[PDB]
Amino acid sequence: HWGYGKHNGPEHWHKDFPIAKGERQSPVDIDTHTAKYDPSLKPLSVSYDQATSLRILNNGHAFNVEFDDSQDKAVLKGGPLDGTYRLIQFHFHWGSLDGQGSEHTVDKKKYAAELHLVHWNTKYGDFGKAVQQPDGLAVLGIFLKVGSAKPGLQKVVDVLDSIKTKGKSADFTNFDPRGLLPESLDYWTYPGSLTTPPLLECVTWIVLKEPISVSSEQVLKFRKLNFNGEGEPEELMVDNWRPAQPLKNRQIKASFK
Ligand SMILES: NS(=O)(=O)[C@@H]1O[C@H](CO)[C@H](O)[C@H](O)[C@H]1O
Ligand SMILES: [Zn+2]
Repeated sequence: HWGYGKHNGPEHWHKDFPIAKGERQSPVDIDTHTAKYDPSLKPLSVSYDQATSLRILNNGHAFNVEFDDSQDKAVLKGGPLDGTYRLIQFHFHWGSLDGQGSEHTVDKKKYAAELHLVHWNTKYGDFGKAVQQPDGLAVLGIFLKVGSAKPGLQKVVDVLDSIKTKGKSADFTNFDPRGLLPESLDYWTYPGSLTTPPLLECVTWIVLKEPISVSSEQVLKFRKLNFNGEGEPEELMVDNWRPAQPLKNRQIKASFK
């Protein structure tokens, strides 16, 4: 099926998912000199105090840390968002080298990796219904650069050995996502889509200006994961990022000057 290889990568997705060449695809390059400061934007509210993590799974494309989204425990509000969005999972996109890995770029600059915290609009009842709506999801994107270690990320790094291959999952309770956030919540925002098939155009992207730092050792452990399932030939899980797409008829707004 779809993947990130030469024969099933991003360049091939449009054949099975024509929306890949749609009007509001992601990711995009954020040209800081074209983004418009919007003083009308409300303060961004990240309420992850009651976040309830459940499990970590290797899905063959990346690994997802899933949360219990049966109640308004961990939510995202404010900013360009109207209503309440519940956190359902987070995952990363990374490269084979430190100079690549992020999906969004800033003035064409690529970061080593990108964290995506996925939330769905509660007004729609469930995730499945939400992805069918133009304002169904809100994804918080955080860039990762190689430098000092990120304490809040080490817990995730410590369990990767237990989910090396596709299909593997491990218990991952009591994890605090607040430990993955940078100091500043300044951001850019624009209407976009999921960056992996089905590429649905249901996402309000909120990309933070300030990247978080992770150690070389931490990123290396991400690169030890496998795209393949147990027993199959090894294919290192690296470069699971989609390149920037045309901005077309869209404007990127900034929460800061
Ligand atoms: N990369 S992405 O747009 O957040 C994409 O979203 C999908 C729907 O939530 C799934 O979570 C994919 O795992 C994720 O990569
Ligand atoms: Zn993602």
